[PDB]
Amino acid sequence: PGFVGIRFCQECNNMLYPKEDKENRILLYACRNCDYQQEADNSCIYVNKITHEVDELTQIIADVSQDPTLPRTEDHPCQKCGHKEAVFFQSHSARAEDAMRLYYVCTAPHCGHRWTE
Amino acid sequence: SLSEYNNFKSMVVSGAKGSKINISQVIAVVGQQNVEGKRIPFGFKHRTLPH
Amino acid sequence: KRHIDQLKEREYNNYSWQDLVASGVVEYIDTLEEETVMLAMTPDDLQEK
Amino acid sequence: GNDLYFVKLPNFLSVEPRPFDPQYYEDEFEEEGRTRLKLKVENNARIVKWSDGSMSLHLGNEVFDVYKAPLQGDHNHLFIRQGTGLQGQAVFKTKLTFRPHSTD
Ligand SMILES: [Zn+2]
Ligand SMILES: [Zn+2]
Repeated sequence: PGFVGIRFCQECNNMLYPKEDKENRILLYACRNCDYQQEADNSCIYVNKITHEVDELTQIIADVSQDPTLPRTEDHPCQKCGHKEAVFFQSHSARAEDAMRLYYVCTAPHCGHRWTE
Repeated sequence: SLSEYNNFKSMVVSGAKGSKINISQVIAVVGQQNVEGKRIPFGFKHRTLPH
Repeated sequence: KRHIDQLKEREYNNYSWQDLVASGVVEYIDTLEEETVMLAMTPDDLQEK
Repeated sequence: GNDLYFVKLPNFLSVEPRPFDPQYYEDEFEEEGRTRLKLKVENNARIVKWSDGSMSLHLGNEVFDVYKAPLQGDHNHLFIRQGTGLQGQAVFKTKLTFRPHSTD
């Protein structure tokens, strides 16, 4: 389903807007401040997840591993590097639909592995 | 477990002052503390106290 | 115990709270910084496990 | 012989880096002026060790009780770098770690 973000006009770094080519029947991108025509390569213009399932795992950051106020368990060894010590916590994201799932970060520098079980 | 001479029981079964819940809290356990009907909220970031 | 002994002999000589702060033993934690400290209550029971 | 004798005095008790000699001393300084002349007259030193373990400073009739704080934040290797050799021929006498703070 993808997620279409912003694209910028190379000539002035202003936001591009899509426009149908009514002669050759192709999708192009345009700028209101510049006569810059460039060809689209996605064919999708707008998307919106209404249920809005989103991967909290990705927004986890390896730096949380050093948080002193976080619970620690060697009962869940790291899946990547095998280091025993893991910090675990809940999603911490508001708008979480309905969940208490745990997310684990390895307590080893430069491993920085974040995983879910 | 309260004896017949227990003075909390004498004041509860008479109905003069107190309830069996007060005996429970004084002797056995106080219980859950709620604010706005829910358990204590996460006043700090994801925890109820720094401890 | 060095700090306790030196503090017990204060007012015989001038060892005081400011020395405890300067030596790096106590710290002035505030509410907005207290959100990231992990805080015990008694060293006799809450540091062993 | 080789023992730590490091002391850190404040601004108003700055002792002379050299022994007091009549050819190196001069009269330049005068409630306002009472703390000014005390810099170069009261400030050679004998750090007395007592039975309780603490020390004190004896630079005259007044005694300043000092504490030998063992601060492990400035582990400087104090040495007598006098210029005789290549560049500051430092003699390894004692590494300064404990700072004694004197006060009235
Ligand atoms: Zn443009
Ligand atoms: Zn790991």
